[PDB]
Amino acid sequence: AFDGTWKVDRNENYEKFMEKMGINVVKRKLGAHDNLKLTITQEGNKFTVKESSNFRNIDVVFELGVDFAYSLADGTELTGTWTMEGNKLVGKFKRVDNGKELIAVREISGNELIQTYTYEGVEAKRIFKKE
Repeated sequence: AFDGTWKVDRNENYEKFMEKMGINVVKRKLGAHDNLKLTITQEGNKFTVKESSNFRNIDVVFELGVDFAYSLADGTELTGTWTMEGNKLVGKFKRVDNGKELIAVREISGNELIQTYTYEGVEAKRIFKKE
């Protein structure tokens, strides 16, 4: 299901998303090779997602359907929720600075975890492999 440790394997259109977000060229190259690892654990409707990357190591804790504050690695602050829609995790955020929507979807495909973002008409994915 979502339980376990996932390590990023490949990206699709990620540098275009970062560019749209306002991230500079150098930082985009760093971001695309961030060695991101996610450790996901659940306790009821609450999730703990431990993010470990070249940039930071932080624990992200949220209750499904309850709004919370989250910052992207780059420093952009967001607010919104995660909900379970069928078997996918759907995140509906807003940037605190500009009020624009950022949608994140996390869904299992075979044995991979595909995270899809959407922001201002651009879509990017980061696909993880289990273990």
